[PDB]
Amino acid sequence: CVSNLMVCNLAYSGKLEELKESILADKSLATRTDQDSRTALHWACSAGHTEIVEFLLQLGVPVNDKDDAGWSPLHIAASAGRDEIVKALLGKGAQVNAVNQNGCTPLHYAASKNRHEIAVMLLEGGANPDAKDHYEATAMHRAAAKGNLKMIHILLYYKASTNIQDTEGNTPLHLACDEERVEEAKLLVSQGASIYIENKEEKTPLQVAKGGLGLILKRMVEG
Repeated sequence: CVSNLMVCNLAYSGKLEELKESILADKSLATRTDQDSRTALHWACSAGHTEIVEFLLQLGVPVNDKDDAGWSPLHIAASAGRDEIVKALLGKGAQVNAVNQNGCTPLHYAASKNRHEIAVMLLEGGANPDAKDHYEATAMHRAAAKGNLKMIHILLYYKASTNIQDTEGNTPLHLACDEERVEEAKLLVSQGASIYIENKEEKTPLQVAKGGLGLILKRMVEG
């Protein structure tokens, strides 16, 4: 029991049949919002109930409504790893660049939770790989910091920039170097990440690097 509305609880707990009959009794239940401004669709997305989502979508429920924290059903599905729901939601016009109250797009959640298949769906459905959250950080910054190498490859394939600075002036390369993500930093540099950009403490990625990484990257770009 997660919501003050029964339809939300039914959607959450996967009870499609009891949900259909509830809606047959009162159609407005399909889009009635709970205390959190969530409807059945949000909660079906959170729990991964694919068939409930496809039922609600074929009813004609709005697909882009945000709850009281700004999360759209695409946010919830992308972040919980629901591949099939993401796909259905994209097919019904889910907005790939929607942002929540924390400033994140669904791609932000996909990048930092390593949802490779979902990341590709969002990117081929037109997500801006360079969208920035409230700290001017991109999906690449998140992938870089956590050492998510495959995700970096995906973002680069879809032409994500490597040199965008966050509010502290860090690029994804500073973040890789600081967090000791050696192979990610080598990859970034191989695909054009600048070793020259200074952050707000006036340090380049090389001055952030621990160990011997700084020298290895310097040789990669020049000699």
